[PDB]
Amino acid sequence: PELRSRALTIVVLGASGDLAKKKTFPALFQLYCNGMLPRDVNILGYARSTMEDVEKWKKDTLAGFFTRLDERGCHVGNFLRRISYMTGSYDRDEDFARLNERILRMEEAFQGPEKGGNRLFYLALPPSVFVGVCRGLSKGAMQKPELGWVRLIVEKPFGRDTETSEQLSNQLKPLFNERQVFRIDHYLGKEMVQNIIVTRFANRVFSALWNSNSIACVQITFKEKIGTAGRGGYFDSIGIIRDVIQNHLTQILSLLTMEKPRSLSAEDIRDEKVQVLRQVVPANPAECVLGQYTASADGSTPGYLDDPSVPKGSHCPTFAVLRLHVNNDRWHGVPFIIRAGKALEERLLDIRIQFKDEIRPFGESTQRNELVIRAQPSEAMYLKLTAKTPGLLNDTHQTELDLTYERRYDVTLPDAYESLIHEALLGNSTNFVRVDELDAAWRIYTPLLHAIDRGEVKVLPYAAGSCGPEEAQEFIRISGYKTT
Amino acid sequence: PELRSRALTIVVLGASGDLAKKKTFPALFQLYCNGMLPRDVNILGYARSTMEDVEKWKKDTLAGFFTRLDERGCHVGNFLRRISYMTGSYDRDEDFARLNERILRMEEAFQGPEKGGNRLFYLALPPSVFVGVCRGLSKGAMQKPELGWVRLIVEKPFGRDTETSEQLSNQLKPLFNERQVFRIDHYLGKEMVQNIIVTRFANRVFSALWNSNSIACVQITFKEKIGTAGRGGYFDSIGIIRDVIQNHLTQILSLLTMEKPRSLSAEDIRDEKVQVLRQVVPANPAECVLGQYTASADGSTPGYLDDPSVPKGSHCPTFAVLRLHVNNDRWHGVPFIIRAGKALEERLLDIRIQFKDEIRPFGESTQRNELVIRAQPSEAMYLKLTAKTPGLLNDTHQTELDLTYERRYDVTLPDAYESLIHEALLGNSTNFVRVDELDAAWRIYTPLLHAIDRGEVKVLPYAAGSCGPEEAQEFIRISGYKTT
Amino acid sequence: PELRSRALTIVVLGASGDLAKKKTFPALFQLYCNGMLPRDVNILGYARSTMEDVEKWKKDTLAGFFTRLDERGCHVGNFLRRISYMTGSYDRDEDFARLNERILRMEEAFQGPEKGGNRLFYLALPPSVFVGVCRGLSKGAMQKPELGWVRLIVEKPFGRDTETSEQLSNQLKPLFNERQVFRIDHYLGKEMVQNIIVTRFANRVFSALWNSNSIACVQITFKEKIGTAGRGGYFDSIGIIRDVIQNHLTQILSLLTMEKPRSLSAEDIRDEKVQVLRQVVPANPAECVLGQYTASADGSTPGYLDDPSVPKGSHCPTFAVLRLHVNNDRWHGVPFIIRAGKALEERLLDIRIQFKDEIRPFGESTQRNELVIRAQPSEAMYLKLTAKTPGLLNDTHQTELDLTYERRYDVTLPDAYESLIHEALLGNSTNFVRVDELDAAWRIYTPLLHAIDRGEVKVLPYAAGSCGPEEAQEFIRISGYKTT
Amino acid sequence: PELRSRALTIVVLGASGDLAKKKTFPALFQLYCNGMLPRDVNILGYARSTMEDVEKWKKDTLAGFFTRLDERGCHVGNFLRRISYMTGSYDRDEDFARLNERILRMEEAFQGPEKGGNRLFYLALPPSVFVGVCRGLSKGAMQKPELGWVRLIVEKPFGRDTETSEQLSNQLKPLFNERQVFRIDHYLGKEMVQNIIVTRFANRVFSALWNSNSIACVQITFKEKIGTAGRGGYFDSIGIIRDVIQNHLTQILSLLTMEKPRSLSAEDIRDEKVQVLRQVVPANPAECVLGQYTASADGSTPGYLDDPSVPKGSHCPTFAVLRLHVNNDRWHGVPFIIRAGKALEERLLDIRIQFKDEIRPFGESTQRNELVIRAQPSEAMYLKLTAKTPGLLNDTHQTELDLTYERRYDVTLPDAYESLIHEALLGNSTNFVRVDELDAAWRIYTPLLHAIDRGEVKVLPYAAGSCGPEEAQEFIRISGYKTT
Ligand SMILES: NC(=O)C1=CN([C@@H]2O[C@H](COP(=O)(O)OP(=O)(O)OC[C@H]3O[C@@H](n4cnc5c(N)ncnc54)[C@H](OP(=O)(O)O)[C@@H]3O)[C@@H](O)[C@H]2O)C=CC1
Ligand SMILES: NC(=O)C1=CN([C@@H]2O[C@H](COP(=O)(O)OP(=O)(O)OC[C@H]3O[C@@H](n4cnc5c(N)ncnc54)[C@H](OP(=O)(O)O)[C@@H]3O)[C@@H](O)[C@H]2O)C=CC1
Ligand SMILES: O=P(O)(O)OC[C@H]1O[C@@H](O)[C@H](O)[C@@H](O)[C@@H]1O
Repeated sequence: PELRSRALTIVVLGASGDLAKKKTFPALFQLYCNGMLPRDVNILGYARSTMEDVEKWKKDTLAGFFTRLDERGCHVGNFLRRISYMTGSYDRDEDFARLNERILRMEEAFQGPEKGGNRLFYLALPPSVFVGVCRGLSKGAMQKPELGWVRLIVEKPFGRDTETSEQLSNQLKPLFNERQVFRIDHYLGKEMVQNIIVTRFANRVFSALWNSNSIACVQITFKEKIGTAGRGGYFDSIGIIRDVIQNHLTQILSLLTMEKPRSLSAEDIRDEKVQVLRQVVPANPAECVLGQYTASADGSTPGYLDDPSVPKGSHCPTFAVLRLHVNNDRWHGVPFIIRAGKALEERLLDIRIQFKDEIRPFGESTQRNELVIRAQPSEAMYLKLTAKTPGLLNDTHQTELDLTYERRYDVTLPDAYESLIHEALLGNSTNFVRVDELDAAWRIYTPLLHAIDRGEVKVLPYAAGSCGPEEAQEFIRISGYKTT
Repeated sequence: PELRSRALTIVVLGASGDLAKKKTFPALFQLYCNGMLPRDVNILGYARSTMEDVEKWKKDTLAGFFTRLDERGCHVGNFLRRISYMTGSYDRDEDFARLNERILRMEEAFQGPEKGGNRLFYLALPPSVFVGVCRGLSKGAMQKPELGWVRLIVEKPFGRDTETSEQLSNQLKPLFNERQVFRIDHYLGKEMVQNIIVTRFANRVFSALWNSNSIACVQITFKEKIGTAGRGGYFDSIGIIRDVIQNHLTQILSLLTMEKPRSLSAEDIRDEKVQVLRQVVPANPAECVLGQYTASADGSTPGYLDDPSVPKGSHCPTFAVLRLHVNNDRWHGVPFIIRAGKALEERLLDIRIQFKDEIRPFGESTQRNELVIRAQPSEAMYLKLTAKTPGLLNDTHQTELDLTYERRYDVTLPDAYESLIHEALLGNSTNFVRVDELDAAWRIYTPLLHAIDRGEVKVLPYAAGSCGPEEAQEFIRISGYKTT
Repeated sequence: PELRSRALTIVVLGASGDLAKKKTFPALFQLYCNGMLPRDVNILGYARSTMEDVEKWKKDTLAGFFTRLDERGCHVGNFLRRISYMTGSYDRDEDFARLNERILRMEEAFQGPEKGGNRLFYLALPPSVFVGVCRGLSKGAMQKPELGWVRLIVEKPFGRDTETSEQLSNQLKPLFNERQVFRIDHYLGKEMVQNIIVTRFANRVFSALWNSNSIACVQITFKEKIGTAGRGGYFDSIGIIRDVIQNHLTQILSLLTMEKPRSLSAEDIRDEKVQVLRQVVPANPAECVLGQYTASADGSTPGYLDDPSVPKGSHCPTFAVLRLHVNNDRWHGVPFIIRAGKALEERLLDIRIQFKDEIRPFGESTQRNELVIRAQPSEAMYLKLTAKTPGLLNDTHQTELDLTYERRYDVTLPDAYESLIHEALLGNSTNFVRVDELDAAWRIYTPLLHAIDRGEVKVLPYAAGSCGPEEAQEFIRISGYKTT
Repeated sequence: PELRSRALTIVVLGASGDLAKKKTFPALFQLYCNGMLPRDVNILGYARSTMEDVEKWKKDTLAGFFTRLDERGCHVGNFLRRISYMTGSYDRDEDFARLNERILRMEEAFQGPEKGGNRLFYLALPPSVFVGVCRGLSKGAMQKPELGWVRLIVEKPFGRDTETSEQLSNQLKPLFNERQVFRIDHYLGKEMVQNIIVTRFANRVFSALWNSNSIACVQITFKEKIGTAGRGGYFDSIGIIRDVIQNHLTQILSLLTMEKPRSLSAEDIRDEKVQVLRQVVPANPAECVLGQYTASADGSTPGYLDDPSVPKGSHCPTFAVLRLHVNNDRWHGVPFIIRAGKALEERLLDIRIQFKDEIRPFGESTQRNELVIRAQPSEAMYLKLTAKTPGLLNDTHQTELDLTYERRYDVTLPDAYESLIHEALLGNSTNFVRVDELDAAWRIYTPLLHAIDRGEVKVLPYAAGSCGPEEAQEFIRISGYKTT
């Protein structure tokens, strides 16, 4: 587009970090290979670490995390030629002046028709340095609006409750416009999450069914086999609710429950997401079951409390089932089950829309229909229903109408961060967390979170690799999800 | 269960015929192999032809049409041991007395506890001899009710209009109870047709959608590659409407449109089928397109009028598209497109429930959802809907949630006549055409049929192997089915 | 019609009784005056009492209960000329032979073209003599079918539970066809009860709303100021459930809950009433509140237990609130509140269809819509809804769209028995309790009734003239009816 | 509440005019009497006319148009004491400086706690002087924001098509904020129009019915007995579409069709009105019938073309029926009939929501339900439905559930301008035409209007006092409104 006619500089701050090498640079590599970045793009790493050999770091460390190298015919050296590194602090104005000048040098070397350059700052940094970096960038590394735009990609956590998150947003207010800020929730870059809006509002079949008349229960599920060992106890102060429920699953919740937007423009969609989240009744201790994993039966995985970085009397939940209510006319009386756990029997992210029983004329010879959207693994959408048992026997059984992407489509689906970085470069804010959207999410869970920190909510043990605490399943059953 | 405790005699009248060897005996073979008939069942062929060698006829002719011989270790000789043949006329009382005595011999040889025997008479005969055979059987070959039941399986045609069919039913009235008569419409034995009732009324998902609020158009389609050559001009006096639309597709129509029945008992289901058929507005010349096939482009297939058994100025349609209206609150304003043709590009039987457009917010970037039930070939049910194009491109495309039986299920689906004969033996009348059900069907088409015979409806040519006359597609389009 | 061309004899058995003079003869008088009976009709009273002066009894006693004498110009003497009286027993065949002969004499005196005569037997008798009278009539007072019809009007009670009622029906089976029996439930002759079917199924507005998607709760209410004093303790063995709930309010229940009938013919309507009643979950002790009235506060009305004809430890309920569930897809989750009491603050029969809350955007500034059908007093139908407060204040209030019959229509509505007798003469069984309809009703309440007789259900006191026991209101509230 | 704590000055520009004396001052009088204005309010008339005696003008002319004088004991002299008059031009800055100073004098004389004063400018002036007056006020008669607000009440016409109206809005843009501008459409002050939003969204009964599943046709009707004589030909350049359809009836249209708003705040409501108007398909010549009134049959009223101020070959329509389509999922396929005419048989403003037929089981013995909202005369809301004919006859008839305000409520409903002026003083913009709302309305009708001016749409004659041209009724019938 017009992205090609003007210089483009992508600055990865914290380029020496975990996210940078595992997600950011690999996503940028894929975007380069698909012709989604300009050939003459400049990617500038920025961090406090001194690089003795930049070429070696790029070839050995960075390139080690690139995927799909062999299948498609894209040269790695050409992409690495676009990457520079630079050393500097995250607080001193002298270093942000140096950063600006390095960008200027790259912008002047741009050979295209138009002058100046567009600047994308990716903040792959810890929350402790966030505000200082935003102040330095705002003060001394902004392009003037006439010569190009500035966009900020920022990562979670965004505070740890309503109050802390609001303070953080207020510090950003005078530094950047909300247009310029792109808050990542990387689940919004996943294929099947991106398809929710199309599934709901492009299809009469689902439009007509998507309310309390037909829907009995909605379940949103997150499972991982991995534990929280080797983090350095970073998880202990966060917990499973702050880590995935407050952001990833609430984002999914909002997409599943919002009204039809006025258009497909970014703000019309985000307006509806905020609108519905403000109608969610805040979670409370009585309508949740918490869990903290213990050592596995086979002995391989040690317990949460055996991690040397966690205090011995920690309430930190690694597992949680919540029952939420959305108080409006579309959703009244429909229980929303949100569950998320680490150290479980499988890796899973799925959405289950369980419809009401058709009581007659089949009674107990049928069961509830269910729309299942599985985002990972093996992404698929399928509709569970009752049919006649094939053949001469005249009986019933449950079956599916299936769409499994790896069988139907001959394409490799990109990592979430490829979609999102691309959309940030296009200037589309649809799949990024707006300031008021973030506030609405924290208000749902903050009362519960504060209760948990005071030690008022019981946390149940479960062996790593198990399905979680037994009373989680009983809680789900009485909540209205008929498991079958 | 009680079928085993009393003798069972299945008499195939017209056993020397086309239907007998191709459908009847092969179906009985499959039922024997699946343990669905008693091991000591007696199958008695009856016709005017003299059999010089019964064993050879059975081994060479009959066994030639048996399928799945290698798949199971079911012995063919054991089944053929149960078959006898007998010569006799279709009108003389002396021969029906002989038939009775032959049955009596078989019944006496039954070794089980109870006395007498149940008798199933399969009338695989032309319509010319039908009433005479019914009179002979009624008069001189009935079991007394105390010693067993008598059931009559009878084949179409059942008259050629409302009047002729009513006369025929009135002749049967004093001979047999309606409970004893099992009128075949063999499409009701096909897997996907049997599944219609379960699909509609066991599933909230389809229950909620099954009315004029969500449905824009319903299309029922019958196609065959075969022509009507070599029949001896039997088709000329019948036509495509009488041959498949009045029976097969109207049966499907009734299942797709009926209200939810009071229970799953046979008469509760048949009541609903009759109820809805009486609400169908009779077809008329203005809302139909007729066709008669001509010679194929490649030259292999000759035209309908080249068959030496058809008169030269025949109006007989080999192709027809009808638009019907069902006048009730569920279906008001929903056009029903019934189409059926021979000498077309493919063999097909499918049902398409085309839903309304979701107008916003996708507009022309989505299209109508469609539930497709394909009964043959390669039986399947799938739901066409719009989804995001997989990958980085953020676009839409039409896809499916699919259930293809040959991929999902590892079972060979039976021929229609296996299911039906089995259900006749069980005494379940659900999938058999009731006397009033038949009358309701004739009333829909009779006014049109009489108009066609008077030469008042234009019949358009189309080359064999083509898709039919061009104005059939235009008629379908303006009728409200959006083809895409 | 053809009612005029053949003799008509209406025999009122138990003509000396309470029902006869208060309801039967007065209804017949009104029918005569409106030209609904033939001028030459014969009305024959039959009972054991000897009449010293028949003319005086007619002029003084019977005519005393006739209404609307002055407003319309109908002569009383002309009607009384059509009435005869006759003495006889209810068991002796000699007396039913005499009855037959008296009818024959009246039939021969008919001067019209056709011979014979139609006979309507009204059994205004106690249950103790019922079967004996039916046997005598069947044996010795039937018209032959060729010379006219015979119809039996019979009154409740029809047994006192499922078993007793079934025995009674089995005794009637060989005596009369179900076509000939017309079981009275006189609430089906009331204007607003007759209008239920039209209200529901002639109007799209109510058709679309009449299910669990829009309806939150349905309440059916019966109140009387009168007590049960002076009955001679007849009520004590019956109770409020048997007296009005099992029949009157269950009839109303069936009309409010049935599916749309296949046509407006009598059996199509009655089929639907039976169908839905068989889907009602039987009442149980936990979901009811019983009451028995005590002396009024002002002292005028004595308590139920002060009636000298009731035993001192009677459990007999004069008040009852029931919560019923109809288990089907139209009604799942919708509580049905049936309440009925004597010795209450007012006389009332009304039906309240309370719809769900529209939650947004008015919240607590609106309240549940409610359709109210009031059958008595001052029969009316009105729809309670929220509107803007009239004038400059921009607020909300609850108001009504009203149809009060005495204001809108300038007509006097007939007593229930005028409609019903007229419909019995026309041969329309729509508003008469069918044998299977009756059985379905008893099955709903019998388990509860037997529990009450064993003394297992608590009966609460309430002062006559009060609104009933306090915990009845609390039971109603938690059941889901929001009173406002 | 805070309106009392600061000075209030209401300036009526064009106070010598028709609107001022007939609507503006009388409305202000009513607001004074109901305690809705502060007792120490200042009302300042402003116009070019010189007033020889201000007290006489107030007492004789102005007070002549006040109503409800006797009904309350509200003193007229007290209100007139609050009115001043002042002479000045509409273009000279010297006069707007004088105006400012006169306001300042009144503000200083305010005795309450706070300083400054709020200023409401009512522009009761012709469109020719509009922009000049807005410029003068903006330049030299604004209160500074710290000392009070400024609000502008402005009257139609707002241009004569999309282009002219857009230019006008662009001239206002730099002079006033959209928050300060209150564009009058006085139909939004009428009781029954104000109640539309409450009727639709506070009631489950109407919420559930308000879409194409239940609604067959919506008709909005405007009729007047008065003609356009004596106006000086002012109407000729405007026509009925610009005069009432583009504004009054389109406002009603938007309220009847909008989605449920996110809240009851002004901008949430106005957003929905704009949203739906942008989905209305523009009117076109084929889907309209135009009329121009001729002399009445009785001779009293002369024709439109006999008015000496109209050119002889005028196409100006005094009557118009339009069929509009709203292209979204709520309204697809539902025809909207807008009709408006002068010189007709009656004065009427009503809204008719005609529902679909309930086809079974009553067929032609029922008819379409209809919700009727009548704003004038004799304001009422009623629901037309089918019921059993009262009494012994068992037939059907159409009746109503009625709410007639003059019978139900003992209150005199205010003129439209009382509500609106009051809401402007409160700062509630809900019932005022927003800039984008206005643009959306012009886009609906502009293509049609330009066609009419070019002389491409036929204009039919009709006698004054008649019901309009005959082919208007035929157009309505084929459009889908069943008149009965
Ligand atoms: N073939 C098929 O797949 C279908 C068949 N049907 C129906 O099933 C029935 C049987 O069909 P099909 O088997 O094709 O019929 P056929 O023409 O093969 O006749 C069946 C048998 O009946 C006897 N028969 C034939 N013509 C006469 C006659 N004029 N008078 C007396 N007997 C005669 C013959 O036996 P014999 O001379 O030895 O007595 C013959 O073997 C028919 O009613 C047909 O309409 C319906 C749909 C499809
Ligand atoms: N009358 C009604 O009910 C309705 C009115 N309206 C709108 O309200 C506004 C006022 O209407 P209305 O009161 O009938 O208007 P008028 O024609 O009565 O004019 C209003 C006042 O403005 C001044 N004026 C009139 N003509 C001119 C001119 N050519 N140049 C400068 N000043 C002039 C006069 O005062 P002076 O000469 O003393 O300065 C006059 O008293 C208009 O915009 C109209 O479209 C809309 C719908 C209905
Ligand atoms: O679709 P199927 O089961 O092969 O049956 C098709 C045949 O069905 C028969 O009933 C018709 O008479 C034939 O004309 C038709 O070809």
